[PDB]
Amino acid sequence: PRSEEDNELNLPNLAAAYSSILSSLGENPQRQGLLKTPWRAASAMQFFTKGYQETISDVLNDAIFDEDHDEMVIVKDIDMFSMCEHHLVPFVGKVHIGYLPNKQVLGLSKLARIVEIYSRRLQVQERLTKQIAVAITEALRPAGVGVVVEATHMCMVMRGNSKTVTSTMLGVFREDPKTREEFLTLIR
Amino acid sequence: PRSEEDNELNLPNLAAAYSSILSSLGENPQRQGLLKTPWRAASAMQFFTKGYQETISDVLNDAIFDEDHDEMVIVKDIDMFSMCEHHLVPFVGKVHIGYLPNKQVLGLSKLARIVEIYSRRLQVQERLTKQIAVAITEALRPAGVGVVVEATHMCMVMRGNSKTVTSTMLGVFREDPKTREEFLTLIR
Amino acid sequence: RPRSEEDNELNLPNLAAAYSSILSSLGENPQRQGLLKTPWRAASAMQFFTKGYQETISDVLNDAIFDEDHDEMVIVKDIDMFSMCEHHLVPFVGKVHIGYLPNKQVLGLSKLARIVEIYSRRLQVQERLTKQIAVAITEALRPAGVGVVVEATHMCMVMRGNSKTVTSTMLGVFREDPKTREEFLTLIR
Amino acid sequence: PRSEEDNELNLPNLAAAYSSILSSLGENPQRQGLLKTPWRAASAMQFFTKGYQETISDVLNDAIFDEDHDEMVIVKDIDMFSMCEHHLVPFVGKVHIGYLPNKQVLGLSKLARIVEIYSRRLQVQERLTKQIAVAITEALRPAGVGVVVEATHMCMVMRGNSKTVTSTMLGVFREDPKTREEFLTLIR
Amino acid sequence: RPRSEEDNELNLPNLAAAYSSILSSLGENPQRQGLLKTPWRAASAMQFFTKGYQETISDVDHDEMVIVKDIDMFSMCEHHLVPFVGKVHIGYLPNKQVLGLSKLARIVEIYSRRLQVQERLTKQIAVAITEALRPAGVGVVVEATHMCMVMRGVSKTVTSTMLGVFREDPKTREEFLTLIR
Amino acid sequence: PRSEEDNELNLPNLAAAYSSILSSLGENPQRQGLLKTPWRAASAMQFFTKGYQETISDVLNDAIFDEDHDEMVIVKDIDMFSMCEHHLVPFVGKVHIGYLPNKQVLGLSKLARIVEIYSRRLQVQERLTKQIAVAITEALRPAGVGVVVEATHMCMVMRGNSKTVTSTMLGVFREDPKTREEFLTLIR
Amino acid sequence: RPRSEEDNELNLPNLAAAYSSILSSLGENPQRQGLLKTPWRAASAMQFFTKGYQETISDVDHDEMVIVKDIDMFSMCEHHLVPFVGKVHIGYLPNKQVLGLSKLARIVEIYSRRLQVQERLTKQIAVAITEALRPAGVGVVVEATHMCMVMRGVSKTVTSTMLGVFREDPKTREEFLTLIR
Amino acid sequence: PRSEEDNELNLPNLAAAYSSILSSLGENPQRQGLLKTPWRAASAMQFFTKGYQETISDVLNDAIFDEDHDEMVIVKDIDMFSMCEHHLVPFVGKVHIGYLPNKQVLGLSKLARIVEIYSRRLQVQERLTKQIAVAITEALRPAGVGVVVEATHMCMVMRGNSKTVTSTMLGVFREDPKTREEFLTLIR
Amino acid sequence: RPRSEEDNELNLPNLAAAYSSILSSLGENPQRQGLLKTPWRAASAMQFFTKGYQETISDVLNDAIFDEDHDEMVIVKDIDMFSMCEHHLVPFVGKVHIGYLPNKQVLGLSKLARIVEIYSRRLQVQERLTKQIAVAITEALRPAGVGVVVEATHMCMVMRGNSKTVTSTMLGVFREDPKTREEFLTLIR
Amino acid sequence: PRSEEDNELNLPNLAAAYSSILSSLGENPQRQGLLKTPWRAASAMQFFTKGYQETISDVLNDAIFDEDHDEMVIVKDIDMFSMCEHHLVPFVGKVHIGYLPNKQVLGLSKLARIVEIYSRRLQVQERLTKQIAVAITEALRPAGVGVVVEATHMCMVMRGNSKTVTSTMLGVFREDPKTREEFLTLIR
Ligand SMILES: [Zn+2]
Ligand SMILES: [Zn+2]
Ligand SMILES: [Zn+2]
Ligand SMILES: [Zn+2]
Ligand SMILES: [Zn+2]
Ligand SMILES: [Zn+2]
Ligand SMILES: [Zn+2]
Ligand SMILES: [Zn+2]
Ligand SMILES: [Zn+2]
Ligand SMILES: [Zn+2]
Repeated sequence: PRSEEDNELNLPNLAAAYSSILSSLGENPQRQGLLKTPWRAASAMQFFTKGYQETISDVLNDAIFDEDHDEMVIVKDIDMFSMCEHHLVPFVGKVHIGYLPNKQVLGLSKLARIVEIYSRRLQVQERLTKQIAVAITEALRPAGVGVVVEATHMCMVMRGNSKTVTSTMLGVFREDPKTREEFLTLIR
Repeated sequence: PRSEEDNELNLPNLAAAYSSILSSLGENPQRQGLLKTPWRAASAMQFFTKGYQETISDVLNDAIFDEDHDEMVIVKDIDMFSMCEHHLVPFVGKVHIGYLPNKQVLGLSKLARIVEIYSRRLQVQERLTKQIAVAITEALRPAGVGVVVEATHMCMVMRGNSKTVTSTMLGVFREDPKTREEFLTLIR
Repeated sequence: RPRSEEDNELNLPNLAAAYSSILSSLGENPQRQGLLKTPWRAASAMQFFTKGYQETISDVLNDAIFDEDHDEMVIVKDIDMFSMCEHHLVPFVGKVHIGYLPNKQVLGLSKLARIVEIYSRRLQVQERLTKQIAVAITEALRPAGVGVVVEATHMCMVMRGNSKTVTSTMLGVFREDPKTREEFLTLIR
Repeated sequence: PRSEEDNELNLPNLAAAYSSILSSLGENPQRQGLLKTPWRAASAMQFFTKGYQETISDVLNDAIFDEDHDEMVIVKDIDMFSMCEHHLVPFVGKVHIGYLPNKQVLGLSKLARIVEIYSRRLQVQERLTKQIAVAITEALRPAGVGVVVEATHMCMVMRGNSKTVTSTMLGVFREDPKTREEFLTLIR
Repeated sequence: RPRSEEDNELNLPNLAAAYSSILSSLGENPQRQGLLKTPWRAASAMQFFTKGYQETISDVDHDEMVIVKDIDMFSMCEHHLVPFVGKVHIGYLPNKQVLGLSKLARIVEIYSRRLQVQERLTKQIAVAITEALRPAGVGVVVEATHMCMVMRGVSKTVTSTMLGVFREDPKTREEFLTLIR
Repeated sequence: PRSEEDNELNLPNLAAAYSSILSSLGENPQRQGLLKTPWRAASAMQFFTKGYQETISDVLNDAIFDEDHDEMVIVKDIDMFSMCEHHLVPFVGKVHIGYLPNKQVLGLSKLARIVEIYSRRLQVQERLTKQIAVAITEALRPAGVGVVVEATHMCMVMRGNSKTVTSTMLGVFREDPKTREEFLTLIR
Repeated sequence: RPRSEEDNELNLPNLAAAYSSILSSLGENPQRQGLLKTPWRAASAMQFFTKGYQETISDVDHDEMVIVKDIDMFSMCEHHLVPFVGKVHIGYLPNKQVLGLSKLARIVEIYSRRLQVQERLTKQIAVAITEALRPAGVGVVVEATHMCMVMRGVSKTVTSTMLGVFREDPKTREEFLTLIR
Repeated sequence: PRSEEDNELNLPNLAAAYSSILSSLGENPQRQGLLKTPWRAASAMQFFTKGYQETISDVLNDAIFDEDHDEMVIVKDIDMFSMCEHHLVPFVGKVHIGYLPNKQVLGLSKLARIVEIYSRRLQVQERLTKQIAVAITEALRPAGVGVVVEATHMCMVMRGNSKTVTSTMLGVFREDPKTREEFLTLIR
Repeated sequence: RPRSEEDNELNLPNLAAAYSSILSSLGENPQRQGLLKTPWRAASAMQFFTKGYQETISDVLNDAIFDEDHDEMVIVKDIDMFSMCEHHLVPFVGKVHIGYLPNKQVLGLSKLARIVEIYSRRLQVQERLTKQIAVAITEALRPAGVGVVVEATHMCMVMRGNSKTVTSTMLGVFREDPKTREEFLTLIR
Repeated sequence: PRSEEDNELNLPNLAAAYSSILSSLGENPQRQGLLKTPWRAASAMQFFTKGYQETISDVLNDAIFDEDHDEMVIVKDIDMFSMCEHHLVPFVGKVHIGYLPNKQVLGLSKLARIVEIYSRRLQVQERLTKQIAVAITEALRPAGVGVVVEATHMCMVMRGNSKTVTSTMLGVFREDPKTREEFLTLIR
């Protein structure tokens, strides 16, 4: 994964590229709000991709056991902020996670941490959705997991708004349609 | 102003800077969705700053005369999409324009064209608001003009949403408070 | 003279002929199933959208009911309005909010709606339609004041990529007394 | 397809017909507001039918490939503006697209260009709905596609608002009712 | 004298006879199942809609503004005999005399259940409260949907009567109009 | 059907009956506000029952189109204004029509004319709902048709508000419950 | 036999006497201005809230599902004598017999204006409709806010009675529950 | 004030009166649902009037803070549940309190206890509003205080819904209209 | 044994002592005006937030009203719930939706609310609070089935940067019959 | 200010006190769910009061300069999460900031950092409101500043929701009532 040493070393390279963009756009990088912009844009881009620094394995250290709880757990409206890999323009929305545990439940804070690791990268919504559902499956080994991501893509909102919904259903969520209906009803 | 010849000439320079950013972020620019990204991001950035190509003077050729109309004209909820100059991150919202004419009214399409010229640039919301109000004042010479811009800045929404409202009041809109009250009530 | 049904009957084939020419000039086949009756359908639709030319404001004015001892503000809000943009021939639809302070003369609700219909069903500019409604009421009732607010969505710019246009005409006490104007704008919300 | 040479050549024909329409309606085409109307209404009509200039095959040449993703992708609330072919009066609304890919996904911007090519023509809502569904099927070869179009027809809004809903279901969207239920729930 | 139950009994066959004539004049068959009891049902409905004629208003340091908003109102248009329904918002500044909430609602019912003009219904309620309490001021706002124009293709008519301090002090009027929202 | 000759001949009869009603209610028909009421009420009642003048048979010509579409078409929120046949008091609301065509479609304006023909009469909501559904079935011969009418009855709103919903399901709408579920979901 | 106006006249002083005792037992002064007429006013209000006892239900190819939703309901909790207000949604599939809208509302009024349990009020209305029309099925849904627990710090209690085809056919029940939304 | 000893002693008296009410209404007090009702109603009525047990004077200690703030403090949407003194029927709603302090502030919990003391009694909304405003004035000696109570009276909602708004303005709230406007705007 | 008022009186100074230590460990001055009574105020607030320990589910169960001939679903939705996160000692507030199909035994509305209060006023995990409410109702009424849905906002993650947590326990016919479960989830909306 | 060395040193003290609180409340600190709670509640409390670690002077070193802009800037709906200093229970809401600059504007991210430094401390809403207003005044030296804070206090939400509104007006916001009216209208 990416490190703080890498970030320190690559910051002047990113600032050099951002200053070249300011020049190529027909702007004077030696003006009022454009003086510190090569560095500010570089630091913003490093923050938007800080998920590369994290590994899902080290975060996973919280699979708390449940006593006789064979019931569906849902965490809806988790704020998600990601970067489109095709155009390098943000896409912002919400993630709705649902699962049927098998003696192990994940902490609420840790569920939102999985969303953060994957969303803070150059992404495609379809991949971010599957990554979140696969991490949960591998962390808890549940009966099933359902992930629904609804986001507004700026790369087409700035072009002339429409929401993109992607859903990954695994285990009992994809096989039992009565379980899937319950999940989709409860996330409303 | 910027030209299509300039855009053709600077596109490979922008693509060279975007590919360097992909490399500096810890990504392989020779992969699936990252192959055409240096060019796609460069073309998106040229589109987001296409207002530099336009001049407010050539657009201004539509000051249609009015017969005995000394009444307030408002065009509210004009979609506005701009780029923050400090971080190079979008900021998206609406512009509400209002004016009291002096024998000359501007076409609705031309009012939204003023918003487009100024918004499609590296901006500060405060400047974009004043630029829109000054262009209208210089185009129509009215009794007064009021511009209210409400936008969501991604450079702070991606950091953890809050709307930023900036308002420029000129002429009778800044002097007569009864006129200003009417405008702010009608834009709701 | 206003437009008549005899004029409409006589000009319908001329409008259909022009619409058939438009279909061809746009690169369409006017002989295809869906376009066969279109020159006539578009012509009849355009005649309906401009039927306000057939009406006269003076002849609609016939019953100004004498509700004397009424020195209080009357408002008719959310009157549906459908008009045609005179610059591009594209619709613009919205609502008209009318308000007035009578001078021992009130106008019937149906007659206020007929004023909106006469002026809106024409090739218009929102600013003119607003003033025309306001002036018609002033001339019909001779009130203390009248306020007209028109909020409409112009398709000629919504089809180009979405913004309400608000125009307001204040006459008499509505124009002069700001406390009267504040009451009107609050009540139309 | 229609070209810019065709548009330049047919503009005076359209302006001549529009001038005739102003006269046939009982208007004075020499009055201030109507002077440039034959040309303005001609250029507006050319813009409303600019989809004739575009070809679907040339636009559909950029389909992204994603493996192990047999999950439903939805793009809802896509703004749509079309022309009624029976009366030449607009009909505006939203398009909701949904599909189950077969190792091939379409870019969000390209989905919006399919809606634009077909909607910017003299249409019937039923045809526009099928055209979009077919364009997606041809571009991706997916398991199934669903298109729902909700529009307000100015023909029966200017006559005294009622929404018209048309839906085209293809492949697994048509056959599996559990897939169709999920799509219709998610577009709400 | 106000209308009585003796008059309602005596005039019911007259109203039923007129409604029988209306069904025929409209091109309907008054002998069909759904129209058989209609001359009597319409007559009794019209008597109920105008039952306010039977009633008489004469029968029906804590000085702070009192407001009773969203009082349901159902009246009949006197020009076309078509209903108009809405809400009444009443406000007043007392002078050591307040009115019961049920009695304020009875004033609205007495005047609304008659052949009306919205402007008159608004003034009649404001005058009744002024005469009952002798307050510093009273404000009445009526917002109604007239079916005689909604059935013709079109939403709300607002009429307001301001008396006393409500009419004179604009700061009092602003407070009232803000609070009824 | 009723004619304009009949309306001219019966207007004084209706005015005579309305004048008698004013007297029977204890009003003075000579007062300013009631003088023209016998004629105004008579003309209003003739307008509310103008559907008697129209014939359903004279509406099918130059209305039925040919689609080649087996997909569901819905026209929701059609404003409906009718008169209660029991008390002669209005009942106003919305009609939602849906159908699965069989190589025959119906123009949107003609669907609205079916609602107007039947609603502008002395009605019972149950009958108005069935009459619309039968008219569409006879005009198009479709796979199925569904009609839902939701109206507020003034004859009980004036007595102390409550919406009445009546639904007629024919063909595949009546038999296939999965089709009926889709229709009822889409009209929301 | 049902309650009569003779019983309302005879029992009013008994109820007023009991309400006089309640004011004193609560620690109030029944002679203060606001409480003077309260023993009689509370007694008459309680008689009105239970006026359904006076009424008797026995007195009060177009076979498609008919629904009357959002019928206003105002009842009294029989456990604590505290009101509970809400809405009744009625639905039925007729068998060549339909009921007038006003008569459906009168069924709700007869049973709601009594000392009730929501579960019973729901079943009584469903049974009355079944006995009046003999339909294919009937569905009654009552959603009410109980003041006896809202005044204690807490929003809606939903009770549903499904009879005939509404109980048996789940596709019919789904349609009804969808349409009442 | 009323005590727990008084409540214990008067509970059988209230139960006796409630049993008499059940009989006077034509009910059988021996039926299952009514058996414990004389005691349940008695305990409910004692709870609804528990404000008699409290004293306003015993609430000011360990409650008044010292701020050095001359800015307006507002506590809106305080749930209020009271009993009509004319009919013994509840009236429920919200209290909105506002004040301009004079070097003396009041704890949020103690403001809510003032509302509870006065509301839990046989009341008239006008009195409850003034009693709260006077209690705050006497506790803090502020520049001004404003109390707005909006409640639904069941004694008229059960008769056929309508909100009653009462407002008491004291000090600068009564005198300065610009202060009163700010308060009424902020409580919305 | 459950917690008592004698226990609360005895442990209040111990809780106040611990809270005073927390103020110091956080870098605050416990002698400043606003913090003087805080060790006692926080201690009393924490005792109130955990007052459910003082209650017993068996003793609250005393009136299972015999509403026989009721083979229909009873729902009590939007019951306000306020609880304490056992992991971080931070509140989590929301609503509880309860539903059940009785077997000639119904529970009073007030008693259903008392079950929610007993379990919620403790150091909890939403999953446990949901199952505890469900099991208490099953044991009190022996019904055909019971459904409990709890939707709450956890401050321990809203204060960290905003998401509702929904937990549902389905027992008996609610768990087995999917048509019953669909009806319950539709009616709680 | 507080440091990371202080946090490391005081964590076992806080954990020891939290372990004592679990015992004093009648809980078994050895049960699964409570085992790591002394440390988790200690770290949560340290996060809720991390504003003590920050200094306002070090953050306020980046104020942008804009000339000829004497127009009002507003940042509304800034999420705020604070701790009640009387009971140590959270209070969450929104901050609405407004100001009239004097050739000096503050970055949107820096306005949000002022809210964070002061809100992440044991507070009283009245103080937090004044602190933010003062921090802006000191950083920009503007014509005037307005701060409105709306929060829900868990002290009186867990006890039986009412919002608390506090407003601090400085400079022209305090003196000119027409400026104050505009600000309060725009934050709605
Ligand atoms: Zn993109
Ligand atoms: Zn920025
Ligand atoms: Zn135009
Ligand atoms: Zn058409
Ligand atoms: Zn009328
Ligand atoms: Zn009727
Ligand atoms: Zn009760
Ligand atoms: Zn009362
Ligand atoms: Zn936690
Ligand atoms: Zn507190």
